[PDB]
Amino acid sequence: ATEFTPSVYSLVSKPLPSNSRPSATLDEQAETEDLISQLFDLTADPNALVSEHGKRYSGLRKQEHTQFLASSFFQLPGKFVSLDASRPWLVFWTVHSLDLLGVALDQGTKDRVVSTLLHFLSPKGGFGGGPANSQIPHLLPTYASVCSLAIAGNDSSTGGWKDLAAARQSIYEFFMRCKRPDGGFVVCEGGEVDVRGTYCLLVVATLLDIITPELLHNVDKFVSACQTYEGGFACASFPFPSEPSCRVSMAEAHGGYTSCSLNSHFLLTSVPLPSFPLSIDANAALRWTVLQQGEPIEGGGFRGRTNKLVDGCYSWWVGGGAPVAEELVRREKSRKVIPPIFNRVALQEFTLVAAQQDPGSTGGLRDKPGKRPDQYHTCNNLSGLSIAQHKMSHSPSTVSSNRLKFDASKGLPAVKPVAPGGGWKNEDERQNARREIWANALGWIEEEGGEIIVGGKDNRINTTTPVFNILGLRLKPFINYFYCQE
Amino acid sequence: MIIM
Amino acid sequence: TYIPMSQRRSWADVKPIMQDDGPNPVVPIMYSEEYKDAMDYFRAIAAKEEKSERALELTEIIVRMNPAHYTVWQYRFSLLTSLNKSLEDELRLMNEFAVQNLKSYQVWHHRLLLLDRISPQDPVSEIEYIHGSLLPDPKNYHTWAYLHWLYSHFSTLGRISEAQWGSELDWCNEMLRVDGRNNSAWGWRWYLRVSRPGAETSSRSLQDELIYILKSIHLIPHNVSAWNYLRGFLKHFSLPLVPILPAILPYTAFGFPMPSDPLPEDTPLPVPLALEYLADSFIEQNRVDDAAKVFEKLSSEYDQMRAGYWEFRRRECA
Ligand SMILES: CC(C)=CCC/C(C)=C/CC/C(C)=C/CONC(=O)CP(=O)(O)O
Ligand SMILES: O=S(=O)(O)C[C@H](O)CNC1CCCCC1
Ligand SMILES: O=S(=O)(O)C[C@H](O)CNC1CCCCC1
Ligand SMILES: O=S(=O)(O)C[C@H](O)CNC1CCCCC1
Ligand SMILES: [Zn+2]
Repeated sequence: ATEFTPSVYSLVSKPLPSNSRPSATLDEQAETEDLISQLFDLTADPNALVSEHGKRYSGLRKQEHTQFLASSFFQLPGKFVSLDASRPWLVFWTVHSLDLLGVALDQGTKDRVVSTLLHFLSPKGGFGGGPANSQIPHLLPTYASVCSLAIAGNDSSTGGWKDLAAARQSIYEFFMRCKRPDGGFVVCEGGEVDVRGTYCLLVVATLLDIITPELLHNVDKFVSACQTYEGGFACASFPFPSEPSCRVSMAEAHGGYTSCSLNSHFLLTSVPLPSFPLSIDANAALRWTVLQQGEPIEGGGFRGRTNKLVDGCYSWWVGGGAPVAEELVRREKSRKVIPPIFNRVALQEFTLVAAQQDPGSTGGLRDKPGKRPDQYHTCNNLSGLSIAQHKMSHSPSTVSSNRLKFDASKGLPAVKPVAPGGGWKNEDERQNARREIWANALGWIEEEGGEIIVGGKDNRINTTTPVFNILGLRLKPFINYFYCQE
Repeated sequence: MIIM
Repeated sequence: TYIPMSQRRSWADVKPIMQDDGPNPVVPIMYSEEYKDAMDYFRAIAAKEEKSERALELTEIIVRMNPAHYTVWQYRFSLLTSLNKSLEDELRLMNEFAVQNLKSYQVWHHRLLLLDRISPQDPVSEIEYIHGSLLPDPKNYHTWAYLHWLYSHFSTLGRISEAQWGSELDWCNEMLRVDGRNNSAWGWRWYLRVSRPGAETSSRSLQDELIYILKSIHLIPHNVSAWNYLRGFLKHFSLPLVPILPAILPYTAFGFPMPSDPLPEDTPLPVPLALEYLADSFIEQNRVDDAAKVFEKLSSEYDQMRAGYWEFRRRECA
């Protein structure tokens, strides 16, 4: 399984060559190479059969990371004010990380999570970054809140899911208020337009069965035009008027926006609209993705854009986009008519050796050595570690089996579109859409025999789902609840 | 942790 | 010491509203007295939808303590427009925010909304401000995105002159001279030269661009930014790879720039993306086995971090 995933310790580490042309980029790169390679030098090779003497042991310090997340989970110092508008993310980073680490919350604590998040829900639609009496709704807290309710909630009267179901029409109306004619969404009233909002909106709309044609119009075109000449995706595309005569990407290909763009596009491929979604260049996206994996001297972590530094959070943003790009490339190959596509071993080595907090301290995972761990990097390092450990693919036979078991006669009330002709043409078309969207959302599998657990089985974490980034054992009962499947 |  | 707002004469008529967290919230933040007080009164201000100078002052107080507070920024902009405040004065305040370290998706979007609403007939002074702001961090993503938006928005209004575009390319060229590894400035060059609707596409311009790209590769042969730009350039304009191969082959060991006869020092060969170029040029010539051979060498020897990807490209050749 490792013929094409060489360990970082098995390869010659060498600096990025200067070509005798110094620059500020190269000064930072070289300094970062020194930092990471020195930590690898102090650390026993995780693949070694007996851990070496004097060296640091790289085993995943799951209990330290649990304690890191617990201490910040029930009280945060005053400095976290800068994240006061991000508290649903603090919830999500915590409870998804605990899911990945295999640590259960008790029911009382889960109930506190649900109650906290429901106080962020506005009756007019959507979650904000804080209580509804203090913050307006925002697409990004709405994703983080919905996913956190998938992780911590349940179908009972105190489980939060019932409240989400009752909120479907208002959430939909919030989404439609966010919609721009060119296919972008503002993240909130008066807010910025980029693929983060598209991603967060499409995930929530998929999970809650509130997708309509009017919601999706031009959304595919906005995302497709975000792809740059490098093959990744920028934050947004600009529509030049003549509807628009052309669309132009507005910045660099970036791992964060490439994740959101690939995931958004992938979610759109489930939607049965004519000539929809507008295609992307999947091969160029796959090429960009694999090119962002760092060299052995930088630990095999991912960078977020060309000529910048590796960072553990891109294990999720870039690494977690790889199965999506791979599947889109597979689909185009099949339309014209298996070795791992990135170094799954090296990414785990980066996570274990470089991205963990030094042992016996606060715990947590981090951007890189020399950076303080935080909830965000803890969640995204572990999410990317999961993608590296477990070979995830989107299985057509699984989707086909899902189609066979779908019950189109069960479901929540159809959303009422804002425009008279903005819904599905008829129940045949709406039910076919519900079936395709639900069946593909549940199409990701872990490939049997594809597991690679660097450092031994005690390093294994649970399997996250590409596109959604929650465990499948959370995704399945959650989306089944809102589509009334069982 | 600035993603929004 | 701090004076509570319940003790302020200007605020004596306002009953603050407490944060509605519910009984025992998770991830609670231990807010400073100043921040809690300001938010208690903002909740009251926002609930009654008061548009006033004191509400404006309160929003500034809050976004200084938390520049990421998108709700308060939204309220602040609605105050500016409701009160017909000087948006030029607000821009001057936003210059200081980024100066006093206060930055965010919200500060940058606020600046964009200001520029959109002012709608200057000539945005040159904002262009120059943005150029200056890139000195501390020349790769600041929001800033590069904002610069793209500024040129795109005001060019749709017909307000970017040919002189302005030309000075912008001059500025971009200087950025890449100071750091040819600045991928953000490479992306900007692509906008200026290729993607923007007003870009010239002629035989001259394609020749000039290819000269600039090749010169850049020969200056820094291992610069991924220059290689990706070359590959995007050729792909975008449907240009064959083979005619340029003479300038690339020395890195895989006429009339366009060639490598320096003694290659610069610290240039270990082969350059993997040069091999990628060679392999794709073999595919262009339908020499699929010669391409597979280069992919195999990238996989097994010259770019082993991507051993699996390069093996995938090798298998595709069959
Ligand atoms: C679902 C969401 C909220 C996805 C957001 C994912 C990310 C990480 C988007 C990136 C945001 C961004 C470009 C911030 C700019 O500042 N960050 C950096 O400069 C880090 P680097 O040097 O690695 O590019
Ligand atoms: O690194 S982790 O696995 O997350 C947690 C630490 O190892 C705990 N170390 C204890 C030391 C004393 C004996 C019992 C274990
Ligand atoms: O009934 S709804 O509109 O869904 C929810 C209420 O309006 C809450 N509005 C808040 C007031 C204080 C500032 C943040 C918003
Ligand atoms: O299941 S196996 O992969 O063969 C081997 C185990 O997981 C090894 N885990 C270590 C055991 C001793 C304490 C530190 C971790
Ligand atoms: Zn990071």
